[PDB]
Amino acid sequence: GALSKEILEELQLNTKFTEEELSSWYQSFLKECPSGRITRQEFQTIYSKFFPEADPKAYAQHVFRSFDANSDGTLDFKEYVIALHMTSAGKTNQKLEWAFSLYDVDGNGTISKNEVLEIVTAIFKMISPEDTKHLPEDENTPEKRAEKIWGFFGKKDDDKLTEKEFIEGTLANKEILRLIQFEPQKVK
Ligand SMILES: [Ca+2]
Repeated sequence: GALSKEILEELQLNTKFTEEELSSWYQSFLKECPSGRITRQEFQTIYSKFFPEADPKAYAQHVFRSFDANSDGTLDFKEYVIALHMTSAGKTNQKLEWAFSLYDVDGNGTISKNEVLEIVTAIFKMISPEDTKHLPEDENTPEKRAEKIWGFFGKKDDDKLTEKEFIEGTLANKEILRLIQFEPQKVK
């Protein structure tokens, strides 16, 4: 097929390849995935291959789920391309609403204390133990990282974090941005 003028428009406001190039990638994608769909197991394998120093299965599953809040089924080429952009390219502040969808594990519209710990833990496993030693003491375990996040938002244990407030805080408080950071290369 051809990449629809519509998906190209979709992709080019959310990422950066070009129209023709995304078609080129698409034609190759179709050769390898004839149905134009990729399963969660297939998507996980991409992360397994390219993060040999890490244990990225949980992270990849959460990233996959951010495009349905469902684990079964598939992604299409558009979601697959956007997923790779989110994890690996561009600047974080252009990604804040997607970050919210990542952290809202159950997709119920708000973020809970446990959901922060789940995603923080998954991201934490993307970092080698070599790199883990260079992290500051008060931010070197998933529990410390996740509790610092929850405290930066002024939250009690049973509170619910809205998208409005998540965007505000990730924009304003650069310590929050550092702690919620989901691109493995940027978790320094
Ligand atoms: Ca939730």
